[PDB]
Amino acid sequence: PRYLKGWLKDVVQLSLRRPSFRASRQRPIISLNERILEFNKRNITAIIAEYKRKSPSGLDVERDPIEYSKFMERYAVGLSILTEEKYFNGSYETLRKIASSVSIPILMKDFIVKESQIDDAYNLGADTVLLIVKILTERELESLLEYARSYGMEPLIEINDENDLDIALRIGARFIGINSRDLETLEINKENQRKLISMIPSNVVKVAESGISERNEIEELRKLGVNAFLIGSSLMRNPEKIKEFIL
Repeated sequence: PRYLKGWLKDVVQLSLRRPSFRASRQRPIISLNERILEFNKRNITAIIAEYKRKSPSGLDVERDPIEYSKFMERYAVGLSILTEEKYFNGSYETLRKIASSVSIPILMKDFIVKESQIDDAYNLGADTVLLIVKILTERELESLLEYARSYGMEPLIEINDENDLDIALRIGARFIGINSRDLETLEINKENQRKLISMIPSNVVKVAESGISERNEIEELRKLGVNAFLIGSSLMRNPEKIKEFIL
């Protein structure tokens, strides 16, 4: 990885020592980005529901994974499951169980720094994976992307600034997530996010991440060309809220 400070440095060390998951994939790869594109064509708001009982920017919310999943399977274009243990209280089992209960695409949200973590996602049932530009080097980012593509997955490559955007385009990314929240400081900056969104070529599928609480934010981001929206916190407290962003 790159040189990191604070929690990002710690979570990365945990991830390097994260034990591999040994079992075989049951389900098929259900492409998330392609499903986002089809929803776009059918003019259905594409929302990615995130399941996380804990995070650095929030209070803990206990909720049953399977129930959340089965309910979202009716509304969301896909699911984003946190599997990072320490700061997000996620686990592999929770993903394994959910992947078996639903048939919509699943994104494994974790701090992927080695290839075995992509093997895990594959074996656990995830259809795709999140790659974070700021913790990885250009070389690493390129290999992991290629390694995920060999599995038939198109990773969601998360950016946060122009530096990140440059690299993302350079390594040939086609599925990018613009995070409004700076992972390091946990600060949200929507102006910077709208700036980046307009610098991304029309052909790449754009997912807006973080800071969405109202349906009109979605409509505005949408006129800017954003394809999908990843919403977590608000949905964990009141799942039903999805019916409101979705109309």
